[PDB]
Amino acid sequence: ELDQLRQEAEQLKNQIRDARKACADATLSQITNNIDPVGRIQMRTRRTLRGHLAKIYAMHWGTDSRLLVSASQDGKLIIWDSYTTNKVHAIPLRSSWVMTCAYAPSGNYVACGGLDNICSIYNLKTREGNVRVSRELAGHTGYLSCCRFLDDNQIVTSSGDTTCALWDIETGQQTTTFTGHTGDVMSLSLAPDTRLFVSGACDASAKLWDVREGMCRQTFTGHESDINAICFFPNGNAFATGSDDATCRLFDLRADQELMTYSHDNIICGITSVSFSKSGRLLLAGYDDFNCNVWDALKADRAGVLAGHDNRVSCLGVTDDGMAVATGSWDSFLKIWN
Amino acid sequence: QARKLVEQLKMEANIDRIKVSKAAADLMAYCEAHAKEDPLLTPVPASENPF
Amino acid sequence: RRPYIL
Amino acid sequence: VQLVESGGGLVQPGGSRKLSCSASGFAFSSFGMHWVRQAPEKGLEWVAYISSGSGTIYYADTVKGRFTISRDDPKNTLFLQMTSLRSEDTAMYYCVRSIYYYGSSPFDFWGQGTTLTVSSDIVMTQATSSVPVPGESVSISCRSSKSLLHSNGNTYLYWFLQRPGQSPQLLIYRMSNLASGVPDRFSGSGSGTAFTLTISRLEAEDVGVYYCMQHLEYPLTFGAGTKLEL
Amino acid sequence: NSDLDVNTDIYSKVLVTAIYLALFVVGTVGNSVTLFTLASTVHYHLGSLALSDLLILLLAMPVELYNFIWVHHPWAFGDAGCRGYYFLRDACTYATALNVASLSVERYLAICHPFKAKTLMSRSRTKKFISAIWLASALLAIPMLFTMGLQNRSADGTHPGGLVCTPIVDTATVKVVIQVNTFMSFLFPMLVISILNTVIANKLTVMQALRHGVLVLRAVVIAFVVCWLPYHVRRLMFCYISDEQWTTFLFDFYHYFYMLTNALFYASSAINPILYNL
Amino acid sequence: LSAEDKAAVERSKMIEKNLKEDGISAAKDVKLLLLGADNSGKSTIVKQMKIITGIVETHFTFKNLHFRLFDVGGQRSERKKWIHCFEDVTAIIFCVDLSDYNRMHESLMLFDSICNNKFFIDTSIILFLNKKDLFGEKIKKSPLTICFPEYTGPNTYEDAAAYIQAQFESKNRSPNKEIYCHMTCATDTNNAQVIFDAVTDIIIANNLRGCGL
Repeated sequence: ELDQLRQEAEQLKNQIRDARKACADATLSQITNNIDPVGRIQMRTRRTLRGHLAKIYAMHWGTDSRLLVSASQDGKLIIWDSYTTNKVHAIPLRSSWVMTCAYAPSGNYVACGGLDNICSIYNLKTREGNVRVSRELAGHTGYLSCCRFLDDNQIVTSSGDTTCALWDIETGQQTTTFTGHTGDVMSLSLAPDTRLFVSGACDASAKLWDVREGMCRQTFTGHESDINAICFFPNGNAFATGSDDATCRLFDLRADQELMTYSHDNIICGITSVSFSKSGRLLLAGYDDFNCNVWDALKADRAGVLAGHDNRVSCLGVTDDGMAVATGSWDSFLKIWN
Repeated sequence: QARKLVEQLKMEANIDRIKVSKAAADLMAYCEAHAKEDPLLTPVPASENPF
Repeated sequence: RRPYIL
Repeated sequence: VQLVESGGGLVQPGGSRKLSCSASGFAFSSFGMHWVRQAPEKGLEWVAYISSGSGTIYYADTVKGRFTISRDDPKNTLFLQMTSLRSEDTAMYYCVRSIYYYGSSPFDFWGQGTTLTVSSDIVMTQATSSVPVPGESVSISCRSSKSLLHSNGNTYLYWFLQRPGQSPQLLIYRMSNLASGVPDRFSGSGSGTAFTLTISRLEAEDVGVYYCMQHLEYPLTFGAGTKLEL
Repeated sequence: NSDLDVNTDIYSKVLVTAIYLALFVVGTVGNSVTLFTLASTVHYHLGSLALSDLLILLLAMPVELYNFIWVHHPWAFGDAGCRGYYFLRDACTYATALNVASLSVERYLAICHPFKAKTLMSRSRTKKFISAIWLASALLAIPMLFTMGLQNRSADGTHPGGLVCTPIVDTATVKVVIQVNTFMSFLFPMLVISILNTVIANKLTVMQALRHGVLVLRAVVIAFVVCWLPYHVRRLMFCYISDEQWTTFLFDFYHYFYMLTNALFYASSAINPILYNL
Repeated sequence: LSAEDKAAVERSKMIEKNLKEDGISAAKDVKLLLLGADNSGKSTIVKQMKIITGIVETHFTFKNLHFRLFDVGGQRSERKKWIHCFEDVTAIIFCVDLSDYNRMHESLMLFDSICNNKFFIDTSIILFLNKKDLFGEKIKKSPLTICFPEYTGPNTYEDAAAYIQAQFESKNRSPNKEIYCHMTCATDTNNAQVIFDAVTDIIIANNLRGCGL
């Protein structure tokens, strides 16, 4: 009986709502009320990486905090040495419709994907002196939005077919499939321990997934519109998501609800990327009003603004050591801030 | 059809939650503990900054 | 006798 | 990966000869190339270098004006044209590939050289010319006239091994980095002007002549060689 | 005493107070608005032309009013001031002409060869070309640094009021310098502008609002014919009329005609921002 | 700089040279976004079209130019999240089948959505009204009121075609956008000429707008 199932679902939703409300004894604003604000944070463009002849859609750091990878619609995946701005490798893509890129923690491989529905894994540390396509992971009936390496032989992808996948690169076959989203999944954030991750979708919801088991543990729904970016808090007990509602939100996995909203009346545009600082006190959000906002994660204040780009800020990253911030945009330029 | 949704909601309802105050205190403590190790909050001198 | 100004 | 040197043979003093190295199995155009010669009973001596794109060419002072290095990328060939040959040019010539980018491993592959018989610089010092030694730990020391620690943090010291009847192979690059294809028994350590190669649990096939080289600045200079023997 | 004094009608120079001030205000406002609004490659060229017009107007209006309209003698800005004035004025004239010519060439390339223009045009290339034309304009005014200077043309050897700044060479150099200036500032840009604007207009007339566009092109040619032809004519006269050919009527004319010619030349810069913006 | 640092700089410069060459080569192509309803004639728009699921990219070289058409029908997803990838296209080629009274009001809504999309406000549209012969033979029995109840007038070819074109052009509400209409049949072998002419006119208009004329 479908009516009974609908009523039971409504009852369970009400139970969860009441449980979450009972745990809201205090707000993050009250607890952190008596904390010294960060004041004004002025960061300057210490590097500007040039060479892409089109919009830059993705950008990832290496684990050495010196090498990064960038993906552009001109068919190029470029590896930059941030300190010297030198180009280490230029990878011509078989398809120029790239929407994501990832850097293996070891630095031996990079990942690429987009509207071709294939995650191409490229091997950098090879003899013969040239980067070659190690793998072409297929089996997504929709474009790839984000991809991340768990290790040199495991990769997690999110697709526009509402599904996430966990692949073994060597075999080339999906070892797990995560389903439950009703709209296309736009972002994907691996946990510090790489035991579970979070995926946000256009259904205005985020889901916490246990990588090993292959199931959704919790579902967070606060946004009015699509979630385009998700990032984990450094300790893995919270994460931040930015939506087209011109708002970012911080969710706590233990309280199973929302802790703080980051929005301003003078911001009415979408959020394309979010990232935390090493200590978790700064939340960097990239906007399509062509600038980035640096927020006090514990006070909802806007500590600073990064205004250097002439077009949409589409990708944003912070090094593992917390030293520099990389911003990419459709203006075809990357910038490093400190 | 909808049995999957009901089972998922049952799994998500039987979760052990903590008060928001405890989680906020935990985040605040983590931020304070690692504050000095965050270059963006506290700029390092030119001799230490690689950029 | 001519102009002096160009 | 394969480099096959050819040419050479017997020539009379004052003549000329062309050596040609054919490359296969790797993206030749993306590599710079070196000519390095070893005299019949002496160590390794760097002769010439031509970079990718043929943009930068360097010569050793003992050959400058007489040797010309060139490369034909579409045929994947490297040429060394020698004129005004002397008796000191008698040696085995090896062609070596080298690629330079952040985290690269230059001097990774050497070819089987060609025999040619004819009828300031940083000084690398090897403490000992021979060290008798299976299962034992060995330490080989090397000194330089100038500190090899550059302001960027890289120490440009390289350790090569030449086994009996074989071309040198790369063991360590930049004083600490173990080359791909080398067991973890080898280790490199030291400080400016004083460097050590540690071979732990020495075995057969670890026996040969060990060379330390500087890549801080041209011309590239080698040590006389330390020989481990059983 | 009256060696260099000309008794011209007060009302006609009173009229100058009415015309030069109006052109100064209008041109300054137009060029400033254009520059602020501007601040793909059209914007850089429009900014170049607007800056050239603003600079020439602002720099030349006060000196013109002082040393050329009312305070005729003695030249109050000394030899160095006069040399700077003339060099800057000539460089600005060259800059305006070359900006118009470059803009016309850009338009021809953009319209009549769209596919070549798509790849040939770039922001860096247009910046480099603008810098090159500015440098050429500056160079073309270098000769005037040597052909003009102060001189005391009093009846006696010395007189406080007998000093004026004029060409400091004989006809042999006046002819060459004025001919070169006339060619580089008017004739060559005249031909380029006229030919290319006429060709683009013909193509667009081959084919409702588009008609307006065609008009603009035609209008520009007229401007470079109307505002820059009379002025240069005066220069030629100053060189070609000999002492035996000058007459009192000619002496008074040259002054009134100078008033008219400079009025038209200043109007050129005051008007270009309006024509190119609308 | 050390020797290896200089070598790395030279490598970077060579990489930049190759990137510049590739960009110069690529800028010479014309990019077209091919849209329409299913079985609306997209696959046979140009008979010489060469194919080079996801995004189906076809290419053909006609009148000195290289044309790239990107068919996006395998992307059965939310367009609002990848449509902006085609913001820099020269034109949109919208294919419509006149004989299909069932697909209309899905093609019309799609045309309205694409025309009023914020990324394509100033992007021209080349409209193909295909199967004019089939529509002409079909209209003899059903006088177009099965699809357009508000229509009144002759149910012949000319007036009905004019009404359909009017319905499609009435959704353009932007001065900088033009809609080019060409009515084809299955036996027309001159669609490349139509696309070439439309693209030439669009480029000329955009250059005039850039020059301010």
